[PDB]
This record gives sequence, C-alpha cells and structure tokens, in this order.
Amino acid sequence: EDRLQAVVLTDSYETRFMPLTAVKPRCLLPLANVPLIEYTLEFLAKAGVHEVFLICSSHANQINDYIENSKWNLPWSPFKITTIMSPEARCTGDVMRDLDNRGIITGDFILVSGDVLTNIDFSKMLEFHKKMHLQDKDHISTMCLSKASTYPKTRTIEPAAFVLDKSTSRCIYYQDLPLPSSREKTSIQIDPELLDNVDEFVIRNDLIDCRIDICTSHVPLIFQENFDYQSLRTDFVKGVISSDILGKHIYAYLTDEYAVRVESWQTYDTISQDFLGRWCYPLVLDSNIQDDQTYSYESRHIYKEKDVVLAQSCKIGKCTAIGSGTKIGEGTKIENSVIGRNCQIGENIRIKNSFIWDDCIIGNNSIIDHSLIASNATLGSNVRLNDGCIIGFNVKIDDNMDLDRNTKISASPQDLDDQTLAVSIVGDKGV
Amino acid sequence: HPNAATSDVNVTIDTFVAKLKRRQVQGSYAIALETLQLLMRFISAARWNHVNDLIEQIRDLGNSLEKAHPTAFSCGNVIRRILAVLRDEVEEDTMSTTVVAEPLISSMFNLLQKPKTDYRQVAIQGIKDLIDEIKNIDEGIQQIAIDLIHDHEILLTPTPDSKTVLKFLITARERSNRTFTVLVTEGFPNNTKNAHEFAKKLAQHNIETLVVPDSAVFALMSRVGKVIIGTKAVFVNGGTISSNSGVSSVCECAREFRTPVFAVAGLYKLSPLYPFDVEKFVEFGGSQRILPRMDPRKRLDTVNQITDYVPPENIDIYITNVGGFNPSFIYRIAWDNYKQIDVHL
Amino acid sequence: PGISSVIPTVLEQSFDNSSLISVKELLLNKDLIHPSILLLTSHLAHYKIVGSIPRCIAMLEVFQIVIKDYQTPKGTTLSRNLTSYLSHQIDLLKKARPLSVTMGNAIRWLKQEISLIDPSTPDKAAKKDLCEKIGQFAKEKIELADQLIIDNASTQIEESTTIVTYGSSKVLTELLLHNAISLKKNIKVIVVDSRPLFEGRKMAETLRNAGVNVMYALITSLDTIFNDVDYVFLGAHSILSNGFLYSRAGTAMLAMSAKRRNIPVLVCCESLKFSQRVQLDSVTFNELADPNDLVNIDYENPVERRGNKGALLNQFIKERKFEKKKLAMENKPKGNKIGGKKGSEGESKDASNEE
Amino acid sequence: FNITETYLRFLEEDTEMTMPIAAIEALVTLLRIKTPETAAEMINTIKSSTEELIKSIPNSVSLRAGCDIFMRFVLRNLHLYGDWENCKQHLIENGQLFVSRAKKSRNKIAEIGVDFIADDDIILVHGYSRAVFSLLNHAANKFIRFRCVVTESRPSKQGNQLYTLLEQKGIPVTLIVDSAVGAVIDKVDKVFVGAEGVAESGGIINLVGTYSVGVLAHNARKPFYVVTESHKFVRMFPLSSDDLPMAGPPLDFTRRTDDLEDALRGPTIDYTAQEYITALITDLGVLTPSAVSEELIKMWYD
Repeated sequence: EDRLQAVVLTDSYETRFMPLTAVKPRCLLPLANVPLIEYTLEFLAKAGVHEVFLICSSHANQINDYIENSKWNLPWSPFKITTIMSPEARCTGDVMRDLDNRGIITGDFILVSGDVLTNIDFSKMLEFHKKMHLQDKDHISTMCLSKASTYPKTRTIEPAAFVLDKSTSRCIYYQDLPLPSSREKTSIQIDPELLDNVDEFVIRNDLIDCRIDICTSHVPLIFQENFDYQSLRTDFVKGVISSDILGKHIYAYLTDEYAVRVESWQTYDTISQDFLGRWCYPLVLDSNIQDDQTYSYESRHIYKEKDVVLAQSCKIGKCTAIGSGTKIGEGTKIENSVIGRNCQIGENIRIKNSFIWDDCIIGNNSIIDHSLIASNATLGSNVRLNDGCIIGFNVKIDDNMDLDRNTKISASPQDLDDQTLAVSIVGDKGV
Repeated sequence: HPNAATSDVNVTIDTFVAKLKRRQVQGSYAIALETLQLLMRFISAARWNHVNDLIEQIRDLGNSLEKAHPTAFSCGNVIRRILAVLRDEVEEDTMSTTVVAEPLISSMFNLLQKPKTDYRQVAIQGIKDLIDEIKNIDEGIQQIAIDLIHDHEILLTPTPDSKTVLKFLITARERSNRTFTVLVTEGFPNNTKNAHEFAKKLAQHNIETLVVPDSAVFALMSRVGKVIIGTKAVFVNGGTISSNSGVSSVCECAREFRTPVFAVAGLYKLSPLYPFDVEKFVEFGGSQRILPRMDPRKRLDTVNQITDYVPPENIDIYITNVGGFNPSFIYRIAWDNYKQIDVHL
Repeated sequence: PGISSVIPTVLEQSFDNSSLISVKELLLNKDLIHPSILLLTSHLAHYKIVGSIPRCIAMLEVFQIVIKDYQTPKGTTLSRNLTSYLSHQIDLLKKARPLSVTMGNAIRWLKQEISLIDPSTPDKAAKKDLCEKIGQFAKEKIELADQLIIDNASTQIEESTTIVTYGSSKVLTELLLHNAISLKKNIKVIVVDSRPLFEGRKMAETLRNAGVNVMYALITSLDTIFNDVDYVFLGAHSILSNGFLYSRAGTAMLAMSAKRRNIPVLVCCESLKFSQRVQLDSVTFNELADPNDLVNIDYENPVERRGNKGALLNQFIKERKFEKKKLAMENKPKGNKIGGKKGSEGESKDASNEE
Repeated sequence: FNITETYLRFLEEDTEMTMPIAAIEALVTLLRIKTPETAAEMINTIKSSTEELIKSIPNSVSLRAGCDIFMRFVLRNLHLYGDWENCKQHLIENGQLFVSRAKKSRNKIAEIGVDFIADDDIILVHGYSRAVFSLLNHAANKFIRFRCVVTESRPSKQGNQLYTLLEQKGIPVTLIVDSAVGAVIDKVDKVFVGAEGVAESGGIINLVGTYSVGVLAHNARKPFYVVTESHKFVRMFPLSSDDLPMAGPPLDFTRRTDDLEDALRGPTIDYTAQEYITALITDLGVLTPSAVSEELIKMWYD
C-alpha cells in the first residue's frame, strides 16, 4: 500500500489564459498571493507521495529555479522532485509515451492535469481504488468528481455530462455541449452496447470535473500501443468504454466536498472567492503553508498578514485578503478583493470584487471593479475599469485612462489592443 | 535558528509541524504528549557540552513551534515548563561552581536585588514527571470538585468535547449518594457529533440526560443549579479558550441569572500568556458545514467560529490536580510553574 | 371522530406542561370537514414559512371560502350547526398545532358576527355582505395596519445602519424589503437561526432574492458577530398584560446580549397580537414539538442519515427535548410599533382597554 | 405678523411665564387676528409658522410639544358642533387662560411635592427647572430642614447660575463636579432632576449629564426624581441611548489642528431609560411610569 509516485501535468493549459503566460509559466501564477503549484504540492504531501515528477518545456528554466528555491529540495522532505524536459508544446499522449520509454512507472502511479485545490482526504480514495481493483483484474484508472452549485448555469466552459452506475460507479459517456452560450446543438447520441450490463443508468451534468487520476501500470503501455489518442478525457475515456479492449473498467468517484480544477479566468475567480470564504476548511490563509506566510484571521472574513500598514478612517469589506509590507492611503474601500505582498496604494480608491497581485502601485483617485492586475504592474491616476478586465505583467497605465468591459492587455512587448509600454494604444506606442 | 542542523538526527520536528498545519493532531492533551516526546528526542540525541547555548536554542525551537501553530498552547506551555525546571537547576549549579540565599519565601521582584554534572539526567526526569502529571489529573480534581455539587441540582454543560470533564462527571455519578440532572447544549456547527456521544455515555451510566438546542438556554436558566465548562486553555487574567461553540452566550446567560460557573482544567492546559485580544487568539471554522450551494454563497457570507472565549467575569473556580482556585489568584499558580522571561520566546 | 392518545417518545421527568402528540397521515376521520381546513392542518403540522402573522391571514381566507361554500339548510337555520362545525375545525387545528393569539381574536370576531346577524335575511344576500365585511376587517387590522408599522419604523431607523434579525416574521421581511428598495440605504442585515426550523435561512433567501448584503449566523456564534451591531428586530408572536415578549426560540438570548452591549431591541407588533393571559417564565405554557424534527444531522431538513442518534423510546432516559416558543424578559425590549403608532412594553395594556 | 420675533422679545423677562407657555401665547395672538373661523385659510398657515419655528430652533424640544397641545385644544373646541362664534371666542380666551394655568399648577405642585423632602435630608440637584426650584423655595417657606449639593453642569455654565440662585434664598451649598458625582452618592439622601422633556416610553429628555446620574443612582440604590410642569410631552420615542433631534453635531471627530479651535464637540442632550426614574411629579397628580404614555394616548386618541 505504501510507496507512491506522482506525475504532474504542467505546460498543459497555457494560452487558455489569454493575456498572460507570455514570459512566465502557467502554474507560477498566485491564487491567494501564493503559486498554484504550492497548493498541488500540499495536496501531494497530504496524500502521501514519495516521488514527484513534473513536465516542463516552455519557460522550464523559471520552473526549475523555483523548485531549487522550494521547500522540497531540502533533505527532510517526504518527496523528491525530478523534472521531465520535452519538446516545446505537445499533447498528453506524447508525454505518456516518453515516460514509458524512460520506464520509471511502478505499480500504481498518480497523474494530475492542471492545478487543483481540494480539502478531500485521499486516504479514503486509495482504499476504494484498491477495493475495486481486487474486485476484477482488468481495471485501469480512477476519476474524481464533486457536486456542483445546484445548477451549472454560470459554468459554460465545463459542460461535461456523465453517465454513471448506481452500483459500481462506472462511467459510460462523456459529452461537451455549447448549449447556453451558443444555441445551435441539442442532440446527444449514446451507445446502446451497455444497456442490460448496467441497468441502473444515471445521467448527470451537475458534476464538476477534477482531472485527478489514480492509474495502474497498464496506462503507459496502452498509450504506446494506441498512439492515436492525444487527449485523456474527451477521446481516451470514451475510447476505453467503447469496446477497445473487452472487459476493461474505469472508475468514477463521487465526493460531497469541494474539489475544483483551475482552467479559466472566471472559474479561477470563483475558486478564489471560495478560498476567501470558508469553503475549504483546512485550506485557509491563516494556517500558513509557504512558511514565509504570516496571515491572521479576522472576523467578517478579513485576512491580514504581519506588517500591514493602513491609514486612519478607512473601511474594509467582506472576504478580503491583504499581503505583507503593504501600505494603504485614506478614503479607501476594499470589498471582496485580494491585494498582494509589498503593494503600495494611494488615496481615494474604491475597489469592488477586483484582483491585484504582488508589488503593485496604484495612482490616486481610481475606481476598480471586478478586474485583475498582474505582478509588478502600476496603475496611474484617474483609472476606471469594468468586469473581466485582465491587466498583464509590468503594464504601466498612465494618468487619465478609461477602459470598457473585457479589455484585455498583453503581457509581451501581438493581435489584441493595449500593450506594456507607456500610454498603451491611446496614442500609438508599443513594440 | 533553522532546522538545517536538525534534519538527519531529528526528523520528527517536521512531522509534528505537518500534523499541526493540516490538523492531523487533535486535542491539547495529544499535542502536549508529542512535544514531550520531541524534547525527549532532542536531549537524548544532541551533543552540546555548554548550557546557556543549549537553553537559548530550545527557546528558538519553541518560538518556531508556536509560530507554526497558534492554537497549540499546550505545545507552548510544555516547553516553557521544562525551560523553568532547567533554569532552577542551573541557578542551583552556578552557586556551587562559584564557591543569604534564603530570605523568606519564593517571591518575584527580579527588578530589585541583583545576582561536569548530572544536569542532563535531571532534564530527563523532568520530562518523565511532566508525562506522569498529564497522565493523572483526574485524581487531583475529584478530591476538590466532588464536594461542591448537591442532590436535586440541575447541571447545564457547554463544551461536551473535553475528556477531562466527562470523566469528572462519571466519578460523581458513581457515588450513589449524589443525584443530578444534566442539560447539554448542542453547539451546532462543530460540537454536535461530540455532544451526541456525550449524551450516549451519560445514558450508558444511567444519568438523567437532557439535550438542549442552543436557542433554549435562556428558557431553562431559572431552573439551572450550576454551569460547568470543558475548557481547552486557561489564562493569566482568569479567562478561558474552550473546545468550540456556544459557551460565551451560556456564561452571559448564567451571570444574568446569577447561576454559578465551574471550570475543570490542568496546569499544563494553563497558560502564562495573556489574551490582550480575542480577535487574534480565537480560531474560525468552516462555513461549508452550514449552508450548501456556492452560487448563493456569493451573497451568503456566513460567519462561523470554532474556539469560544469566556471573560473572567463569569467563572469562579478552576479545579485542577492541585486544587480549586479563584480567577483572581490563578496567575500565581502559573508563575509557580513558568518563569517571567519564558513567555516571549 | 379522530385519533387521540398513544404518543411517541418518553413522558419526561422535567417539562410536562403541554401536549406532545395528532394526525399527519390521514386515517379514520369524519366525512363532513371542509378540505381547505384539512389542507391547512397538514400544512401547519410541518410548516417552514409561517410564524404567528401569516397563520391568521390563511385562517381568515379559509373561513371566507367556507362561508362562500355555505348553503343554508331548509330546516335548520344559519346559527344551528355552524358554530359546532367551527368548533370541530378549531379542535382539529388544536390537534395539529397549538393556536396563536391572533387566531383567538379572529374566532372571537367571527362568533360576534354570528350573533349580530339574525336568521331572517335571505341566504345569498347575507353571505355576500359577510365576506365583504371580513375582507374589510382583514384589510384594516392586517394590511393597512402593517403599512402603518412600515412607516413608523421608517422614521425610527437611521441612514446607513446594521440590523440583526431573527425568525420568519412577515412584517419584518416587508420592512427590510421596503428599506432596500424604496428608501435605498446601506442596510447590512444579519440573520440568526436555530436547529428545529430554518426560519431565518428562508428569510435570508428572500432577502438575497431582493439583493441585500446578508450575513447568516447561528446562536452558538454571537460573541464574535457582535464584536458592528446597531438595531435588533424581533418577530413578535404575543405581548402579554405585563409586557413580556412571548416569541420564538432564539430570541431572548439575542435580547440579553443587545441590552448588555448598549444598542437595544425593537419589536414590531399588531394590535390583534395582544392578549390578556399573563406569565413570567418559559416553563408556563410552551409550544412543544416531537423530537422527529431533531433526528436529522445538520445541513438541511431532509437528509436521511445512518448517524449516531436514532433511539428515544428504548433508550434508558435520553430526553432530547426542544422548545419552540419562549419568553423574553420585560425590561429588555424598548420599542413597540403597532396600529396605535408607538409605546414602550412597560405600558403594554393601553391597547386592550382601548379595544 | 411673526411668531419667532415675539419669542425673541422675551430676553430680560422669563420666569413664572415659562418658555413653552410664552410660545403658546404667541400662537394664540397670531391666530386671533386673521380670523379663526376659516379652518382652511388659518390651520395651514399655523402649520407653516410652526414649521418655520422648528427650522429656526437650535437646541429646544418643548416648543414643538407646546404647539401640539394648542392644536389639540383648538380642534376640541368645535367637537360639540357648537355655534361657530361662541366656540371661537372660547378659543381666543383660552390663550391668556393657558398662561394663567401655569400659575395655578405651580400653586398645586409646590404644596404636593414638598412631601417628598423628609426631615433633614441631603439633596443633590441636577438640571435646573422652574418646578423643582419652586419646590425648594416653598419648602423653605414651610420651614423644613434640607441640605443642598450643587452639580457642575456644562451647557453654558449652568451650575454657577444654579449656585447663585440658591444663595439668594438662605440654604447652605457647595460645588460638586459632574466627574466626581459618583463619589457623593452615600452622603446624599435623594437625587432630584428637572426635565426638558418626558418620553412616550417613560424616559427623559435632558441636559449634558443626566443619564450618567441616573445609572449611578441605580447602582447606589438612592432615589432619582423628575419634577416638571405638565406640558413637556412629545410623541417621541428615542429607540437608542444616543438618538435625538438635533440642529448641530451628533459626535464629530476633527482633523489635526495646531491653533486649537475645533474641540468641544460632545452630546449636549442625553436620554435615560424608563427604569432609572424612581418617581415623577407634575400637577396631574402623583404618578411616574406608564402614566406619561396614558396621558399621550388620551391626547392623541391613537
């Protein structure tokens, strides 16, 4: 039961985040002023991993240097990190064949695509995986699922419909739908090969994807055998079910507690608001995992680190977090918003539902509403922003600037409006 | 000082750090036991030869341990306890190496008058005595406590979580001469499961069990004889941090009805730290357990807290292994076990 | 005729003042009872929304339906078997759920109206005028009077204020809805809830549907939420002769804290809500309910778990008794907003003599 | 013709003829000129003049209460459907009769409310009212023994004014500061307080430190008194301890200053709850708690 090895799929969902991932990697980005990898690594440590694998190619040098600085290069760590260097931008199937050629996989291994924060104990999962593996010989991989927010009417990027067994919890079908955003398709065709073998069919769309996998030694051999499979969910799971090898089974695990994979900006925003709230009972800012963290819980869901500087007669809101070495001026309203470490803030600034990362200076008399700011970027005076307005790295927005809804700004000095240099396309400037 | 020197020799530092942060370790009694075994491993394995360099290193280790987990007061106290046991034997040792030292009593006033051996063995035995003290507290409580409660008296109890208090209650019910009715507040968001196990163990022993919702506390306070607290941590001013939910209001309800308040605790549970603000010391809960569905949770900003604080204005007795003391005296019991310097680690 | 005696759970050593039993699932009854009564009794037995105020409004409307459906017999006159039939209704209502004060004042009004009209006028001409009068009576004493409470509270509450509430009172829901929409203020509304009924949950849900800044909390955690709070509104059920506030569960606890922590308690009430029965403690006459509602383990009303608790009858003394209606102490509330505008609870019975 | 100007003319006058009774007399004079027969032409212009009076008010409550009683009496005149001329003549005459009633009430109270001051009792008096001082003077006229303690009230240095008016009688006194007022409640038999208004609930509308007196006395179990003339009743219900009708500041916190100019600002008028009052004395008999509300219900008929 002991000795467990894990593989992490990084360099996987890049450019899915549109304005960012230009200079620095996908997973380096902070959720709550702390990198996304750190959450995943904490999940690995709580699960009980002895050997860690990472997949880096694009911006791989910055990843390797971050692991060098990490808390896991030090000898006392329960796991050791070894990085896989591959050709630039490839599918998951191509990496699976590369790892099988190298041959390090022993018994039961772990694969996670993207970075997932969950409070769900993994010890229960391992036991039920092992209990079901002892039931029949030809059994492959395990999938995680969690209950959605009653109706997934706001969730459009993940329209995955799952058909599941009531008795054995085996997945039957996977389907994507454009439905509410693009009213074009309605039909879903299902294979009638498994009708009387299951009997208790349960069709659900009210389940959130996790893309966390417990996998057997069979998996890398199947990937090399069938090199046509590029994906791991859309084509692969469906391919396994539809009589590729007869008598082979795959798991689907239902859990009542919170487990959401990061993929899009507006999903990231909801997860962040869930973290500011007490949705993830263990995963809270006050516990401090990065060791340098010195966050303290205050009533009405207000988070403050050590060395927080604030001007007198200033009102703070609900579900807010402020980093260390941070200065704030007078007449400021901070409501449902995260501000990073070492961030200097001017005066008369109204913030609602917005986002600011580390080391950011904001000019006086500015209103920011439901809009994101990246690290080492400065805002000028008289800046008004709307919903879903993501601002890139090192972006210096000058004095007197108004931007409407969904006005994304590039992080590299290509095709979209507004760049990195002074007066960003309000008067032609930019490389 | 970092854990770079203590890594290959001492591994169990980081496993306890892991047990605190993810809350794998549970109950102050257990946290204390682990830190005892940590300090057991620290003395048995290390090589020092010097004494003052050793003590200041222990101080830094304790400082890092409390910064790793703020609600682990039992962690902080146990180290502070051994620190003082060390410091007395060093001050006794320095008097023999140099060569009235007995004015009247064992006072304070460190602002007035100025100033190879088996010391390590004493340090070893000092840990052993602490364990045995934590092992047996109930014997020291029952001789003071089961003298204060009468027949036909109704007992209301917040915090059913304490193993200490339940076992105190069972020893009194063992006495066939003593009869009492037990009211138990539920403590909905956290204590519920523990409160239900509490009600089960009272029925198991055949004691008149009464389960109370947290709303109904007022609706009974006229009929209540006494109030008992299952505290986690006791402080300088007298006040307590208790094992979660629905205590503060009950104590406020008792004081308005002038109903007596009792507290059952240990000296290791007792802390030399001062609660200047409840805002920092109290730990908050998970709102997930209250309300389902996340799209309404955008607008439903729910507030829930685990640990509950009581100000000293309410409770009257702290029955320990030593005896019963008033909140206006408990500071002296603390200073009898921990030194003034051994606070700010 | 009905089912009587044989009750679930123990008789209990402490607290045995009221009936703890009753018909949930319909078996063995008289075949003459009007179905709208049978619907309301099945409603009130497992109701989640109602709390004093709405119960009477429904009771009035059901009565209005009965009179509209009432056709006078050729032999027996109007005041012959009507009052017996009404007595059968109340007895069935009593079996389902103990009545409110406002219900009693309605019955007293109806019985006065039976005596007022003599059997001499034509049948269709009589009931047409009767239901019109009841409609006007319900308009005045409830709807218009409610609007009067609204505007009385409106002057009292300051601009940009924090309010903590409790229960599922119809008057306060409309109060806060009026504040959020018509007056447009910065009203932070915090709602508290108990275990037997998620009344505040429903109130908060309706406030969320309006789009209000709502915090939702529990009795266990109060010494944290208070340390913020200004005015506290309580859902009245009945104010007695002395001026004691007979109301729902987690009411007095809140009332105590508010008196202790400076900014006090306010209560909205109706002129029909006042009684002449007096008491001083919660033990006197309590609305007891079956521990079947307390079986569930947290979260929601229907969950159905294989948990820790299950047995009550076979267990050697395990009284899991909860109460519904409690008494707040006299001095603690400060304002009462009624039909006759304003008045402190110390005054109390300046409405009963005014009639 | 003006009403605010008529009220401003009372400068060196005052006393016996009280501030509200002078405002009521000013209301009657304004009424009697421009024909009181028409209820449309007059009552609306009376309401506008009261509204202009409220807008000119800086720190007074009793003028708003006195208008109400006048209005009430006017409406009650023609309640019997009497001659629209004999009822008018009775309304105009009840202006000078209203001021004459302030004399008769003071004659009543000063013989009723001397009974409360027993044989040799030390009194601590706070908040100067014409009714309480009239008790104090006509008890000295009755040749009864009583000691007096002066409270240092700070609205416009009222304590010093009170002290000088006690000197003109022949009763031994000494200055006690409102800070140290807690240190006196053991040698004081009874505490007397004169009100600026009495609440619908049963509480009190008073000066710069009266609630503080009420609470301390409740702690010391020593009696707390309210003595006034029966016209200071408003349909007012201060819900909280710090909520009152104001033209000035409701606790202001000023910025950094060096010249020292913006400082003083504190609650000049404070409320106390119904529980703190042991006894109340007016010309309408001897009555304290719910009595006030009964009066108000009796007037307003609502």
